[PDB]
Amino acid sequence: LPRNPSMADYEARIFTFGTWIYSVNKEQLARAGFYALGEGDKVKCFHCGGGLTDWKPSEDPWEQHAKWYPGCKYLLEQKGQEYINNIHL
Amino acid sequence: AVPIAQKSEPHSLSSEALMRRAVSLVTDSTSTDLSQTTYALIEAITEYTKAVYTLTSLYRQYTSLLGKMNSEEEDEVWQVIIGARAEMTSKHQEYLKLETTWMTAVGLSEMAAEAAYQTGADQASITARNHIQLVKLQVEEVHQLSRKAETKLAEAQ
Repeated sequence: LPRNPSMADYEARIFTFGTWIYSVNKEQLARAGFYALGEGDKVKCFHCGGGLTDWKPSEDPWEQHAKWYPGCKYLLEQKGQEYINNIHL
Repeated sequence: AVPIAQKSEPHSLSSEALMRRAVSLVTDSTSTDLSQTTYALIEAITEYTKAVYTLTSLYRQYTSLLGKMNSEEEDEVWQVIIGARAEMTSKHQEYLKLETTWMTAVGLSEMAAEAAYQTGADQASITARNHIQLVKLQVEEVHQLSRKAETKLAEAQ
């Protein structure tokens, strides 16, 4: 079960990046389950509650969710286990 | 046939006693936390919603004044939208925090209800089960009203 069911929707999550000043793409972040925390480039997954900061210019949000929070069930539901596993190699 | 009238074993496993009291203390503790957290969450969603439709009205007005305003005015209207945006964000943040907490309280209440059920305490089971039921109903409804407001803000953007 997600830690924040209210952010289970993509539109709900993307609405939080209305004023985003970073190069990391907000649609991709929202697609990877993240919503902005409203401070810096800090984002958090609506499901696993995992938070990420200090993004890099060209970074893959899904790659980072699998990297840091491999246990997120939203992540495997969307990317599958082989994807997460490949990231851990 | 008729049932066999009996009774002799005390049914005294220490585990049995511990389990029954545990079920009772926990069903009460979760009852308390569920009511308390559901109230706080609904209140935060209501306050967040206010911050949303306030910004929605600010936008509807600024839109209405498009052209009618001049340099300094358009700037002053915008500073107000900036401060309003920031308020809504802070209220949203607080609401998400409490939504997670309520999720835990609900989970913990369901655990207790299931335990009371397992141990045969149907009364405590049903009460908690009916309580969780109501609290879920009300929180979904307030969230839906909250979505309505969010959609209007978006439409006004």
